[PDB]
Amino acid sequence: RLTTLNAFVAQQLVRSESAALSAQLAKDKVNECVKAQSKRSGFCGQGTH
Amino acid sequence: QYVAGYKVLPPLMDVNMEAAYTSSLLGSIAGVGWTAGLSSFAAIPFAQS
Amino acid sequence: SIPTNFSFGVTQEYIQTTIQKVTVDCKQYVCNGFQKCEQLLREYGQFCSKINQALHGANLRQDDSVRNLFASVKSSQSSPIIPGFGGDFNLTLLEPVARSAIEDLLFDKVTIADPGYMQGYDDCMQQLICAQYVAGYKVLPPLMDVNMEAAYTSSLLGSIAGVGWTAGLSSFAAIPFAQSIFYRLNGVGITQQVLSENQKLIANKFNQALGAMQTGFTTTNEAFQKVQDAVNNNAQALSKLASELSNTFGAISASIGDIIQRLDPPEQDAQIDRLINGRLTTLNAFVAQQLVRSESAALSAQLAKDKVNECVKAQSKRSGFCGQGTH
Amino acid sequence: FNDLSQLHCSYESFDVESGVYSVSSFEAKPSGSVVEQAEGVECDFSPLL
Amino acid sequence: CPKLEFANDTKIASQLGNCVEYSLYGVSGRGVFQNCTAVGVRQQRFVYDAYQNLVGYYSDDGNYYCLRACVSVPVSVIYDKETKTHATLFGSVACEHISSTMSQYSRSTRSMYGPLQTPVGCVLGLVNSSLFVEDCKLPLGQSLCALPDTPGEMRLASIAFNHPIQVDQLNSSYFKL
Amino acid sequence: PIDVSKADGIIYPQGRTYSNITITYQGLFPYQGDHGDMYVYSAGHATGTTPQKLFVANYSQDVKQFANGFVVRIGAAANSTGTVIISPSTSATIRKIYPAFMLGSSVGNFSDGKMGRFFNHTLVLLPDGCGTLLRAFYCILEPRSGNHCPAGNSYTSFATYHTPATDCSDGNYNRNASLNSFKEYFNLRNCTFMYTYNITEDEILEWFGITQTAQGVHLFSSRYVDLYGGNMFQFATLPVYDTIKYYSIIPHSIRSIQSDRKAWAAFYVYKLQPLTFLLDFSVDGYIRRAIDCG
Ligand SMILES: *[C@@H]1O[C@H](CO)[C@@H](O[C@@H]2O[C@H](CO)[C@@H](O[C@@H]3O[C@H](CO[C@H]4O[C@H](CO)[C@@H](O)[C@H](O)[C@@H]4O)[C@@H](O)[C@H](O[C@H]4O[C@H](CO)[C@@H](O)[C@H](O)[C@@H]4O)[C@@H]3O)[C@H](O)[C@H]2NC(C)=O)[C@H](O)[C@H]1NC(C)=O
Ligand SMILES: *[C@@H]1O[C@H](CO)[C@@H](O[C@@H]2O[C@H](CO)[C@@H](O)[C@H](O)[C@H]2NC(C)=O)[C@H](O)[C@H]1NC(C)=O
Ligand SMILES: *[C@@H]1O[C@H](CO)[C@@H](O[C@@H]2O[C@H](CO)[C@@H](O)[C@H](O)[C@H]2NC(C)=O)[C@H](O)[C@H]1NC(C)=O
Ligand SMILES: *[C@@H]1O[C@H](CO[C@@H]2O[C@@H](C)[C@@H](O)[C@@H](O)[C@@H]2O)[C@@H](O)[C@H](O)[C@H]1NC(C)=O
Ligand SMILES: *[C@@H]1O[C@H](CO[C@@H]2O[C@@H](C)[C@@H](O)[C@@H](O)[C@@H]2O)[C@@H](O)[C@H](O)[C@H]1NC(C)=O
Ligand SMILES: *[C@@H]1O[C@H](CO)[C@@H](O)[C@H](O)[C@H]1NC(C)=O
Ligand SMILES: *[C@@H]1O[C@H](CO)[C@@H](O)[C@H](O)[C@H]1NC(C)=O
Ligand SMILES: *[C@@H]1O[C@H](CO)[C@@H](O)[C@H](O)[C@H]1NC(C)=O
Ligand SMILES: *[C@@H]1O[C@H](CO)[C@@H](O)[C@H](O)[C@H]1NC(C)=O
Repeated sequence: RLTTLNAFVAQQLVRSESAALSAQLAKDKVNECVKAQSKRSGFCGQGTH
Repeated sequence: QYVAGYKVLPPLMDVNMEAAYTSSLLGSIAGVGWTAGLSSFAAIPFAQS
Repeated sequence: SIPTNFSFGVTQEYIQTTIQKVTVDCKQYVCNGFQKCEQLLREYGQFCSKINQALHGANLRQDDSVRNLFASVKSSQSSPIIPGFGGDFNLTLLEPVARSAIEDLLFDKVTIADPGYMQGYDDCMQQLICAQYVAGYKVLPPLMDVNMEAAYTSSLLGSIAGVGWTAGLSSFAAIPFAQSIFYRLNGVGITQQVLSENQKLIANKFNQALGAMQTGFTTTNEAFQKVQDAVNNNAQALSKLASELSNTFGAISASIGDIIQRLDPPEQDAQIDRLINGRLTTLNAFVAQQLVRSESAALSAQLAKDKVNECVKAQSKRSGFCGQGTH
Repeated sequence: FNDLSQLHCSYESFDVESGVYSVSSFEAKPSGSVVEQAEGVECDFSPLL
Repeated sequence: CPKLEFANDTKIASQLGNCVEYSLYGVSGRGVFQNCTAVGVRQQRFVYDAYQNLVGYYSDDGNYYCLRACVSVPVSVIYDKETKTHATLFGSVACEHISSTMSQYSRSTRSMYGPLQTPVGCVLGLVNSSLFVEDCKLPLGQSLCALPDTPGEMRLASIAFNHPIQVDQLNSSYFKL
Repeated sequence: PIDVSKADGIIYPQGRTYSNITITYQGLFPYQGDHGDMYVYSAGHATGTTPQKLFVANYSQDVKQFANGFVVRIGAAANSTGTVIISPSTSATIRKIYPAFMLGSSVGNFSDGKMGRFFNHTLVLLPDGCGTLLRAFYCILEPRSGNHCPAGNSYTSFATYHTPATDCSDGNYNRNASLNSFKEYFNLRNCTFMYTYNITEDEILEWFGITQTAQGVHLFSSRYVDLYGGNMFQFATLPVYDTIKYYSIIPHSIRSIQSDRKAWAAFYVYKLQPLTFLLDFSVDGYIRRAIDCG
């Protein structure tokens, strides 16, 4: 049971770090091409955003 | 939620907080994205935006 | 809706670019210098070799990350920094006096133990500082001496007034800082008349805004908390190695010498073998943790390079990319 | 024979790349021993003798 | 525990400040003793840290002494390809240890050479140089680098700073572009 | 109730001390804030200068399991004054006292059927001579068959009669008067470790601890090592033969005079069980703060 719990802790920390980095990317997207009209090609929308 | 032993924590924000935030963003995106600089708010009707 | 009053908001950010370079002699830690222990370790063989490979590769890759970040951040042309820099704006707390004063206060207010770079051997003869050899593991110094960082920061501070006046980095425009901040504040939607008539009030606002963070170093600072968390992460990573010798992994003692001077040889062979297995498992887990931390440090170093290349040498127009409000 | 022999056998080859490499730290020889703590009272062997 | 004859071999003051293998009546280990102020409970006679490691001992002869470990030299090597050249570094330690008290396998010879003191410790196999290198390929530590030749030797140079192109700042209304 | 944060009654580690560190440690402790097992010592009846028939409780009729030993705080009273226990109309200055413990492994009934008779060897810890004497012996007792005697008629309990007017004079100390009081009710044989402990007397609260392990019966005290503090410390390991199952106390009374009855401190008893405690070891090695887990 302790080995199972330790593996659960490891995968939980990995998933939490991945989710935090993806949330930082989401914050960048929402203050980049949501509050304003971007000109970057395909950064957040296929075709001309 | 009890029989295994883990407790699923409640989310940090309410559904109503999510609704208020999304409403504020949907109100802002009509006006902000016409002239750069985030000091002034520019609530133009959506068609002219 | 249009604002009337305004201030200069200060935002403190921390990016961890590189964790502390650490290596450990495998059989020195695991065996602790006993001959029958070493003979009982030789059948595993290449395990120490492969963990040395992993640590050396991680250290060299972090060296490449440090060199890349500190070579890309180097400005092509800069200006010397003297007392009286910036004119009416009192940014002299960022003037070097070598190390800057804000870095002196930052290093003062965080718990740092130097790993005895001069006489750590003597610091164990007559004084973590001494526990680096109790289990036995090296702590490598960083890739460049503190004066190199001082030169890089001084060059970038001398060039930050001059790079951002025209697109393209071929020219250099080392303007006095007053006209620099006048044009930078004019470009973000301020008419030239009000800045031309109200230099003194905005200068005083700038001075109090910069002076507000001098006493601000406490728990309330997010970046100071992240600095403490990174230093504590390094400390607990070293303490994980420094504390596993107490564990026996089912043995009757924590000392290999006590085992070799205490027990019947055939049973102490099994005891030593279980010690070998436990210590090697701990080292393998530490290798995996070091690799994960190295990956995170490399990604954060890339992000730091992008951030210092976008909204330091130039005035970024992205809303809140690296600073809340209009940067 | 020497540290370079161990470094060659660590890479399982006769050719290694240049650079800095951690090698087995040696240990200084002990200079003696100390044997003293609270004793000086002899155990009872008179009914045995 | 048993007893032996002492005279002056097993006294703490006799072997003070040296690496000795202590056997204190059921406490066996190795370390260096040193004079310290009396800390802890006198009667228990054994002070420990949070890691169950002995910190010091209350002497019957005198009082509390500290003991840390039998600290010795950690060794790193630098080796160059295509030129069979190598040198040894002893980190964070002054040029104070020589070939007398060795362990492990053996050590190599360079040529027959003073031990160079450096901010990263004491280095054998190097020579001083008033040279500056901005493109170092063997990052030794801090701002120190190893430079080869093209049977030469191994040089120790300082990792310099690529000084940027300086420009002058004006206090007038004109500008230096 | 014991406040572990106030550092009241915490057994020290038996062989190793520490310094200035907050460390978790697996030891033997009582539970937090236990209200104890109050037994009080009161003087007997007195008319003028005549010590009359004594005045004691029913402590001897009840027995408890030894479990993992117990601690006793002494002078939980501390310099004070209070009402005379036998005569509530009078109040006197409280003076500390030490209790006597009867320790064994077998129970039975007395001649009259009163429960409390012990077979075989028993360990008796008897204080004597104004508290300066600490006799202790794992020896054999037999009852006596006289008047008010344990194997005889008109018997309710056995106690200690103590005349400080004849015992607590300067010097002399009546040459173990309380052991002769002990011999007034019992007969004593097959003895083991007679042990003497010269101590001084004061009015400062202290601690005694008793347990048994494979070494033997372990006795702990504050007195020798920590007078002015309150920390607990090993001092004796008596070589007992058998593991202890059961214990009781010996009631004590005082043959004082009527006009000069003196108040006596009531000790507290707390049982011991293994727990894990976080201890804040100070610089000097003493314990001044500790917290629990259970
Ligand atoms: C009932 O009656 C007796 C009779 O006097 C009282 O005894 C006195 O007890 C107090 C309490 O200890 C003595 O006061 C002194 O306190 C000093 C403070 O110690 C600090 O540091 C220690 C160590 O960490 C802590 O444990 C402690 O809590 C304090 O934080 C001590 O330094 C004193 O020890 C010194 O005493 C004298 C000088 O006072 C020296 O000659 C000694 O060598 C020693 O260094 C002492 O503990 C007081 O001294 C006692 N009186 C006498 C005459 O000795 C009882 O306290 C009283 N009961 C009460 C009042 O409740
Ligand atoms: C410029 O800023 C620096 C940094 O705060 C000032 O130096 C300190 O200022 C405080 C009060 O503002 C004084 O109490 C300290 O004694 C100053 N330090 C030293 C070493 O003197 C400096 O005064 C500021 N200068 C101006 C003109 O505003
Ligand atoms: C015992 O440990 C404490 C905890 O660190 C030490 O207290 C620190 O002492 C230094 C020096 O006076 C202060 O700068 C710190 O602020 C203190 N820390 C705290 C949390 O108060 C104490 O010095 C140690 N005692 C000894 C003798 O070393
Ligand atoms: C240690 O030596 C003491 C003599 O004075 C000391 O001098 C130096 C070495 C410092 O340690 C300083 O703090 C002292 O004042 C003796 O008084 C002391 O007993 C010695 N310690 C022992 C024998 O354990
Ligand atoms: C190697 O040379 C370094 C250069 O420093 C300068 O030159 C020497 C001769 C000294 O005068 C020194 O004070 C100067 O700053 C020295 O720093 C270094 O110590 C030299 N190496 C040794 C082993 O002496
Ligand atoms: C702006 O704010 C400052 C302090 O926050 C105040 O002293 C000043 O009077 C304000 N000015 C205006 C025009 O509101
Ligand atoms: C213990 O007591 C019982 C009951 O009186 C008796 O039968 C037995 O012989 C005693 N044993 C010893 C060793 O005293
Ligand atoms: C010791 O015990 C035995 C058994 O009960 C008894 O016969 C003997 O008299 C005792 N010894 C003494 C000195 O009383
Ligand atoms: C106890 O004190 C008395 C009085 O002087 C002395 O004769 C005796 O030897 C002492 N005993 C011990 C064990 O110290």
